[PDB]
Amino acid sequence: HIFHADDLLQALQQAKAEKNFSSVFSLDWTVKYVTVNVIVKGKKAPLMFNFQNEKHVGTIPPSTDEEVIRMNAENPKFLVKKRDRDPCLQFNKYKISPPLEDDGLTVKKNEQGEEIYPGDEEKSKLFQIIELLEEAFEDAVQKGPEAMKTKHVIKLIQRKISNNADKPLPNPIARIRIKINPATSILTPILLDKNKPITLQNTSFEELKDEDGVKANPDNIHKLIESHSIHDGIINARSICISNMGISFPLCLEMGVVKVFEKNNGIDVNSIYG
Repeated sequence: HIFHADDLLQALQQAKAEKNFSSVFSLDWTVKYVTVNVIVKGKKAPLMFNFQNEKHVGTIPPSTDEEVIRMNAENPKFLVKKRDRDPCLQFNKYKISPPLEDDGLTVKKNEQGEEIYPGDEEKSKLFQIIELLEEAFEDAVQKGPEAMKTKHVIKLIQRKISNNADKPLPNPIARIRIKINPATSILTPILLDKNKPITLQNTSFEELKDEDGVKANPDNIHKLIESHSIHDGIINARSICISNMGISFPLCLEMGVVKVFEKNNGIDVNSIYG
């Protein structure tokens, strides 16, 4: 079963207001995996949900040194290095950045000293879900068995720079992992092209493919998922991870439909000029 994002968000908002998270979030109590179940519109099932209209902001680094040279040769301010982990999708709290100063981290203020932030129409709904899943995971872990409660919990959402360091981000970040099978070197999720609707034996989309016609793979992916693309898909959050360093709540893309960024789209004043 796949929960619809809207229903899931509406059900974690109501549990949050009723101070009762275990009404919809429940864990089925080296490395070890434990199942995440959720109850939505009266249905209990392990946690898989969909998402729509989410703006990826970030640069997936490439896998070959040749591609590192090329990308850096035409973007000297924002250098990349060869990719040494699975790619991530990055979805911020706001779909547009709030007015920032020249140092790039301090948010401009207004007439009464109030920091400015975009209207709520610019709030990411997927981010709002991941915020409340983090609270549920948090609530769950300190309410469970004895051996786990005293262990280190790893956060879902980045709120400040790690290691200019440590200062708080004006637009925090949630990440969706795109897994590469390390034995086989095959990209795990199915990837489709929003711009290529197709006809169903029964209304689908063609597989996603690069300039030379090849399906998305680890050598492709940095070219096929660029910054400011719009994404729809399905997320697997079926289980938590327990080890040494603590407890994790990983989120992995299982299917995605991808729409590349285009300028002069939509009826607005930016399309009237240029």
